[PDB]
Amino acid sequence: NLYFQGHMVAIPGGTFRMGGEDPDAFPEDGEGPVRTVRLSPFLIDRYAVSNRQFAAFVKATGYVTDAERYGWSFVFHAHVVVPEAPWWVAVPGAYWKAPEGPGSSITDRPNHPVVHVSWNDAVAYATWAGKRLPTEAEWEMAARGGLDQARYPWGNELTPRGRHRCNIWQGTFPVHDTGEDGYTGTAPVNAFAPNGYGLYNVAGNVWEWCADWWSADWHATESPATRIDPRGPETGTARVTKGGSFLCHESYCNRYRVAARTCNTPDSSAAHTGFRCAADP
Ligand SMILES: [Ca+2]
Ligand SMILES: [Ca+2]
Repeated sequence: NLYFQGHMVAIPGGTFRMGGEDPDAFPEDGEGPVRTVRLSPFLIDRYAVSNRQFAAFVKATGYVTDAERYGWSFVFHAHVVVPEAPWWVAVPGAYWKAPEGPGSSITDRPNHPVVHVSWNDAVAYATWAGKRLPTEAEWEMAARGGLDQARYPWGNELTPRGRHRCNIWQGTFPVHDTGEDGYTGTAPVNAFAPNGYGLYNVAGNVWEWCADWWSADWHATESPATRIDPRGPETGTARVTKGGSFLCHESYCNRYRVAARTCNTPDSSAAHTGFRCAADP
């Protein structure tokens, strides 16, 4: 049975339907096919890793993030470019402690998700914590919270009863975020309601690094490797991220549905991407 341990939830072994058939999904994202996947029991963080947690890691180890080694990271234009996504600016000195670059800080965001962390940085933290990154299937089973093929962690309605359940964009992207959900940037890792397994902000807030190499179609075939504790392709060039972010909106990406997925190279980082850890029982 489901139980809690520290700030993690112990998800029992089980079977669920992964993926989606949203009619507007981008073919290259490989959200389909919908497929039945059986997982062994695992533990997963109920919260994405926070600024204060990452700061404790850096204080204990002296870890220097990829964004600090490169000297820049990606910041959203409005908080002071990639041709296909011109709202993303490469900002020298943007990093986890200064998420909008020079002049910014995290003093007023101690319990927000840490951002500007690459996949390498996430793995470094997880390893120091005695943990690991979730597989994409573990992430999605946990984020679905026991519901079968719902659009979002809590069901099919984005705002049940008109109440916000996650931190995404409202308004007109990218020129005006109305902040109707309470936040025009990240929110605390423990904001909004939990899902059915106790996880917070699986949808929205920040994209979350997973263990798997990205593919659009490795998982399309039916086989034990793709359906029983699937770990993704053996190689790749980008790692999977899940969940969507405070910037996501139906008018451009529509990537805050639980089946959604994207990827980034493992040394890359951005103001809307963090991670949560997992562990084996
Ligand atoms: Ca928001
Ligand atoms: Ca998320």
